[PDB]
Amino acid sequence: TPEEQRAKNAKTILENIQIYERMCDLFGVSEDDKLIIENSISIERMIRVVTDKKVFCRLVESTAGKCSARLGMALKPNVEAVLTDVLAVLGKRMGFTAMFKSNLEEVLYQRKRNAAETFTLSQGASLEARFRPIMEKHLGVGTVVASIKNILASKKNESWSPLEREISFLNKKLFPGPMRQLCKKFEYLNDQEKQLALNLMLDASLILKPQVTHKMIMPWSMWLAVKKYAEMNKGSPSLEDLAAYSGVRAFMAFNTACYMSKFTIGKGIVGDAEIMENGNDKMQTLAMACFGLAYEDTGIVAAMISQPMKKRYQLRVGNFNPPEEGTIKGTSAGYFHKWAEFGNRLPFNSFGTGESKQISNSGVFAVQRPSTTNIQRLAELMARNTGETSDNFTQLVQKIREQVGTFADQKANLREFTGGYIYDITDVTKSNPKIPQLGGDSFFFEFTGSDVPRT
Amino acid sequence: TPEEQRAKNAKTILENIQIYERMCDLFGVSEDDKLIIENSISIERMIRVVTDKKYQAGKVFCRLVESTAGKCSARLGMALKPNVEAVLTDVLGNEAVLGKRMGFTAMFKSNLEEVLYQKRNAAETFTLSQGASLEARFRPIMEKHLGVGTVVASIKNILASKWSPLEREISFLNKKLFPGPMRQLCKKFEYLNDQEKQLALNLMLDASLILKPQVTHKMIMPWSMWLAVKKYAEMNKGSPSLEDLAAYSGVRAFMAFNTACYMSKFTIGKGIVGDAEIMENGNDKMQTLAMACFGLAYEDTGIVAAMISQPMKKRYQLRVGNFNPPEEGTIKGTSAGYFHKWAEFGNRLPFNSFGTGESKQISNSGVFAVQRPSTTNIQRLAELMARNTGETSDNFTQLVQKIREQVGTFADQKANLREFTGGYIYDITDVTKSNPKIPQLGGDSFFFEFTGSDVPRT
Amino acid sequence: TPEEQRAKNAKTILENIQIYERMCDLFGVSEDDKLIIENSISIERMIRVVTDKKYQDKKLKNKIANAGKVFCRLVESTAGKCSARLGMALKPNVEAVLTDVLGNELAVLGKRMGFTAMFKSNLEEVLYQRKRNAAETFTLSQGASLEARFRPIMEKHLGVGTVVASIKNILASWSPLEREISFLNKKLFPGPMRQLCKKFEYLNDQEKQLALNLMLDASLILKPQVTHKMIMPWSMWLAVKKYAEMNKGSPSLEDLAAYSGVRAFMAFNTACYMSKFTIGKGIVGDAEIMENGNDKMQTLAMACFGLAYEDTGIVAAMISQPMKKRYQLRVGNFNPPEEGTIKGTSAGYFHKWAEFGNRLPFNSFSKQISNSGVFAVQRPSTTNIQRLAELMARNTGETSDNFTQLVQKIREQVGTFADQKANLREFTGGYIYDITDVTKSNPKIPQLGGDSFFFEFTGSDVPRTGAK
Amino acid sequence: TPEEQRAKNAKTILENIQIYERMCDLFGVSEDDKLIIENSISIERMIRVVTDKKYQDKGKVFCRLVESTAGKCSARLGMALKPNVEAVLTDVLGAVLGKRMGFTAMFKSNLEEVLYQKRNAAETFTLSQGASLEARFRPIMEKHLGVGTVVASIKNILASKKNGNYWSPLEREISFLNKKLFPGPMRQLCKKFEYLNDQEKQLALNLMLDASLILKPQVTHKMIMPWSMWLAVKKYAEMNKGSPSLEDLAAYSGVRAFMAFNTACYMSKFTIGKGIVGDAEIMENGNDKMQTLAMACFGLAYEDTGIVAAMISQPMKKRYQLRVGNFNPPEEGTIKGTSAGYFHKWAEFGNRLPFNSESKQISNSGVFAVQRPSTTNIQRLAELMARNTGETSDNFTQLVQKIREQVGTFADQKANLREFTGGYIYDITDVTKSNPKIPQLGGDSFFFEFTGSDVP
Ligand SMILES: [Cl-]
Repeated sequence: TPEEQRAKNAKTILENIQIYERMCDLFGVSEDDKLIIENSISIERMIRVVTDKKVFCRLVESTAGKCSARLGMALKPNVEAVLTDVLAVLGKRMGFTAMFKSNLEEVLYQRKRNAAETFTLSQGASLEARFRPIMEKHLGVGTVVASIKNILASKKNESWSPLEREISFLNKKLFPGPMRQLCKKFEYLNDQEKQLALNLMLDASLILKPQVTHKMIMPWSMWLAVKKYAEMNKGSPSLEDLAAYSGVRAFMAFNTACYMSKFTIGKGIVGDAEIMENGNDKMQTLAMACFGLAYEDTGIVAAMISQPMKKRYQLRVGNFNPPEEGTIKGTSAGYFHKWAEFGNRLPFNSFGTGESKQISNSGVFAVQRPSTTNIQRLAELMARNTGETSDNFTQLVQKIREQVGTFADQKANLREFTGGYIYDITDVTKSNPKIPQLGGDSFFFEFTGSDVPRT
Repeated sequence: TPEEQRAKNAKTILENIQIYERMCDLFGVSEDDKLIIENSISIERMIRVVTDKKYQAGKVFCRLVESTAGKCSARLGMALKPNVEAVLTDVLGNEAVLGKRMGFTAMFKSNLEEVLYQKRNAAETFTLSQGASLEARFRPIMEKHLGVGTVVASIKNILASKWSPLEREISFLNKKLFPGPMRQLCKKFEYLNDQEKQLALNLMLDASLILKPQVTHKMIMPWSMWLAVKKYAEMNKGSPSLEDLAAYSGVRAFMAFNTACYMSKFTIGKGIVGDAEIMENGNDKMQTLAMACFGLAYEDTGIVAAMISQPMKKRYQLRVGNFNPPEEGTIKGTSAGYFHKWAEFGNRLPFNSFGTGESKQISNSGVFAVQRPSTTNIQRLAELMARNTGETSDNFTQLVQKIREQVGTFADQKANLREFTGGYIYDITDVTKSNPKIPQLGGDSFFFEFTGSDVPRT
Repeated sequence: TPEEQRAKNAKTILENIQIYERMCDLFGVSEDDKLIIENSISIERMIRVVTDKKYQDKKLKNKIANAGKVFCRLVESTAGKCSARLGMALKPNVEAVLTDVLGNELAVLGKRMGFTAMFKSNLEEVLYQRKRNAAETFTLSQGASLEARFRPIMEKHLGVGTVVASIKNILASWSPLEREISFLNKKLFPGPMRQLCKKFEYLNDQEKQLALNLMLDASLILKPQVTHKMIMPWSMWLAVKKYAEMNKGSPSLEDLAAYSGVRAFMAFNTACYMSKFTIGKGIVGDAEIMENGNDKMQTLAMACFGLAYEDTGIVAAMISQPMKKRYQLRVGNFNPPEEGTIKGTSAGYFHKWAEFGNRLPFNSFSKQISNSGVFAVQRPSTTNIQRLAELMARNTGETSDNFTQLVQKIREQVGTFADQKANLREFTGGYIYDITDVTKSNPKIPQLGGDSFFFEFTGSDVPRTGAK
Repeated sequence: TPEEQRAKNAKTILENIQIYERMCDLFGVSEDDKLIIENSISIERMIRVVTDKKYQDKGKVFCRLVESTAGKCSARLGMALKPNVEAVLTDVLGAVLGKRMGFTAMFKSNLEEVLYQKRNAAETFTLSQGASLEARFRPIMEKHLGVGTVVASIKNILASKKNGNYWSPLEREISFLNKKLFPGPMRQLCKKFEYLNDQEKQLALNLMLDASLILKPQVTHKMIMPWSMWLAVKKYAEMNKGSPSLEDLAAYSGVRAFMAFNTACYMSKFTIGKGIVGDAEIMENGNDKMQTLAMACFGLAYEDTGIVAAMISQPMKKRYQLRVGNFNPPEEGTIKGTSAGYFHKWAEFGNRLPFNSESKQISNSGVFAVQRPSTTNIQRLAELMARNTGETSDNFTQLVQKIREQVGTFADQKANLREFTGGYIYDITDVTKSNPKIPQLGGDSFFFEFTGSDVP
């Protein structure tokens, strides 16, 4: 039952709000300043540092109508004591905080062992090693490949080894076909053959899209803002009503959090330390971080938000650390006027209504007609159905190139997430599907003439 | 001679009408209720069950529709097994002939089941599974009507279960498949190992979804509808005779179907396939009937839409039941004149040209040094090279690759690929084919697409 | 020198006119009936039969006087009507006429009879589509009707299919095979097909058959180079001579003594002032339908220029009558009818002309195909993909490639040009010109489009043809 | 440091001007006539001939020069004894000489490329930058050489081994070719060149040469002018001191090079005579010769003509519409001044791989289940896989096949192919590059196209 899962989420969310508020108290954050997102980022960072098997924390304080950085200090036992009073499961909840931090850094910075152009496949790249197994489904192909490369580099200087676990993770994500067969021989390949297999599977995934799990992960501060709004506005949805990490209720949760949430505007953006931050640009950065939208088609995002969509280097945004001096600004409520489901399966597969199994016609009448076969679906079928087992490493490499080629040759007609639509935020029943008008540059990290000087 | 073949057909049709009427009497069906299609479906099935060696307690039971007024109800008819067999002997005599006539009833039933419902083949190959419902005993007789997926399923069953059955099915598959390495692989199929065999079948099956095979199509309607054709011809002097309409192809078949619908009947009840609480719609059942008789489930919906007298609906927009006798319902007449346009059957390779208006010229040889685009027909050239450049020293791995490349070559031309070039639709009154027409195609052509206008819980 | 070459052509044409007129006299053809094209076809055919010593030696072996009797079916005109007659002459008399005009040597006769055979082959191509080769390769069978003795002499005029057929006959039945392979190699589009020709003798019979059919199929897009000339019946050249003599103001015979270029079109138009053909009952296909003069005129025009396999849009833009597809034409076999009417040819049939494309069509009719960037300025790629592919066809051959590898590379070459089909252009730089524009000052491009196949079945076809 | 490097360039330019003026004096060229470009071409040629040890080892130096008598001009033979010329250069100069003469040879090669279009196929000639250079100058000017030129050098070496007529030279040339070629299997094939057999070597060279016509190689470009034009820069700068200095304009690339060319054109001179390459009876045109001069100094023969036309102040003409001679001193003719301000727009040189740049994002990773077309950039994906997915176990046949497919992939995408992404032309005053402009392209971009407006 959906309500069963929301009740479970509300329990976890209420625990996180309790931890956040009590930790803020322990570090001397006023009740009003608990709603500043910078403080949530810093508090969550401190918990992750302390709980990794006498504590200072950089924080924002509101003063004289402005904001200023202060260094909060607590006894390490008191931090642990607050956690004990409220509370594997801790790993998951902190795994999520790390994932939001990774998704924020993906928007802010493009950032080793993988080619620069594969960076849009590096979801979860900021996660520390301890959180990677827990958040495995959220990690991109590039992130797992980098971990595999790290293991291999560590070797050159148990029934389930870390490398074997990582390979199993990659196999599940990869587009079906010869890439999955190549994973099965990874242990039998030499070091150079391993490097080639990894870079080939990574390059091919830039068109043969992998399956990656997406959730709406926002800072604890914003969940606190949902709770306070729910208590203050009686006709409003409850926290359990909004205790969803996907679907329309997640968008309602984010928009509701934006009524009371706060962030800081200061001197210094990423790139130039002398340029002033802009409120709307920081709002867009916050929205993109909470939904992991850095690598998403900007046209899709632009069709759903209440402000003009901007490319990365047109945004005057800082690092979300507490500024030494600045102004506090409220988040914008109603930022998302349209919503959509997450695509957590292979993008070339169907999602929703457009999921019939008919991909061809068999003619009956001798009537001239065009061929109607869905070439994309046929190519996917043959990837799953016509695999040769006697293929060696060289042969698998070749069919991976050929698999990339057949979809590249079809690029103009390739469709991802067929049957998926955007819906108005009021349209919770999904009764009126809409299709965004896409076109033009869809890359968030494109350089433009409207970019910020020095950035 | 065309008339000789209609005369041959009329004799067979009249024998089937006799069998049907005598079986109905033996099972207590009123004369009016003989024209209910559900009763034809159930009687024909019972004949197949009785002649099936495994199951058909000395009495034979058959569920049937009975009309009380403009109302209908299901009843269980009963006859003795020897009496049912005696009727067949009386009409046909016993010494073959029965197999083919039951094969055709089985083919209609399969085509109806294909419309209503979409083991070893991948789900996406289901549009190549014409005749999939046929019991094993009827497949060799109806071989040309079977799709590539159905033959492959038979081959897979043979291989897993145990002038030869395998050679028969392989020979059948070779005739149907698009020319080229797939036929070469069929010829070497016996020399492959089990793993190679399974890959070859699935590869040839996937490729046929674009490299269309050749399948024979006929207009196969229930005996009751043929009875309706006879009754209308007898009742109306201006109507064509049964022998005039005794055709399974061509315009006369469409006229036979349209004429049968003057007097044929079906039932409207509560409960459709998918939702047991929704009421059936008469027009939706009519479309289902029309599609079943012509085997149109897997056909381009745009083609079908241009020939029928009602707006074309996708599968799950249809409020249609299983065509079994409902416990309670109303009787509805079939719609006469349902096909306002007709076409010939495409029983040959779709990528080949069809009928009048084709030719063997596929290129120009330039004479004058005048700038011109290339005019070569790439589709026809690819098919020519498929038939002309076959290598016998190619092993399994080489043939598999050439199959992928052949799929790739046609996938590259999709935008320019045409099937049944030179084939047109004609008005039902244009029996001479004097006014060829091209249907207005566009949009999704898949009968089984899910839509937003679908029936709740469907 | 153009004038020098026209002088040589005039001498040869005048020799052919003498032979024709003397054979006509020897076979009792009236002066008016010498201008009937049917009589020219039959007389030239009779010379080819008389000059075939294998066939004549066969008759000699298999009495002698009958072998010495030569019969020729001919047209006789009385007023405006015509009838068939059988002319007879003794073989020594026929040979003596050839010896008197052409001398004792009689390689001299081979080329001239090769050309007459080529016109006849080109007429049969228009009338009939054609089975050693697949039916769809018939548009590559230029010169298919030529007897074996004429094929080496007319080699450059032969299509890839015709040479392939000759090779297939040899296999089923310097060196004859090596000569034919060398002919094919020169005609074929450059690349792996030419490499395969060089290995043909080391292939077995099964590989030989596959290679031939593969090279033949690929040529339907990888167009071979074939030599084209304007070849007319001797009677039509006679008509040029008589018109030139009667009308001094008109261009001279040497002025019109060209087998290509605008002067060839002028020669054809000049021949049409006085040339004649027959209209009778019976067309190819139906023996009860009457021939139509305009349809037969189109057939004659197509035969003289070998246009059966040409893009009909090109041809339609150059002729003075609506262009008709094959099976819309009411035309007979050009043999003498038992009864019929005499019809004049139509003057001015060609109002536009063009040069012959005798080289690889994918070549142009400059050598820069790419740019090397100097300034860091955003630009589209400007490389000519068609010319690039052709260059790689000529330059990137692997020698050690075996039969199987070459077969694959031929398929890939077909595929590569098939992928470019929308942008492929043949005879780039070639244009049509008005018959008066002899300087080529006003180039024009035909508005092409629609079906370009002369042998298309249409709904407007003649009963029992395309509607059969 | 940019300004440090500009001062060093001024030192090199000033040394070259000295040599030119001293040789001019020794050969009797008047100061007015020192600015005639034909005299600079001839003096530089004579220096290369004098210093070439390969000719010497196999005693009077004669030089054909232009002499002006007011507006009119005439050819004259300057005369010096070889020891006299040899002594002057040793006195003037006292390794460095080779590079300066390599640059003079490069200008002459780029002039001949414009004027005139045997081991490489004719259609590969647009890959033959630096083809005229003598063997001694090719290693020094390696970065300036085209793929066809290096391949031709390799073919010559191989042919001398086969005939038996004669870092090894071949290894050096292969290393040169490797740095220029488009990344991927072509570079892999270069590294195995010594391990290929003779037939494979020939196939590899022609394949890499043909493929480079679409997979463009990397070639270094600099603005190389005759010494006379640098002398004209010095004279104008000193006489009009309010104008930029020589050291300010001592640049071989960037906007300063274009200004140096424009500044040199105030006082530079060339000859107009009767007789062009082609027909000896047709008169030379100043603007046609001016275009040839501009193209030579920037090596633009093989450049997109639309690109060039958008930057110059005169209508762009194709090669065979130009009435231009061989730039040797004519027997009789007229003197014409060069046109100042010929380039009203400028651009940076593309000395890197043209298909390289632009951000590094070439794909999207979907988040929302929303129907969308694939957005992946096929061109850049292919470039990435060329650089990332290289197999060392690939044999010759496999590398050849991947080269054909690499050519095929870019051919299939030609309509979307972009070269020099991010490069724009700028106004001659826009030294800040503040206002980018895009050339209005379309139509034939080939300088050597045959046209109906061509010269008999
Ligand atoms: Cl001429």
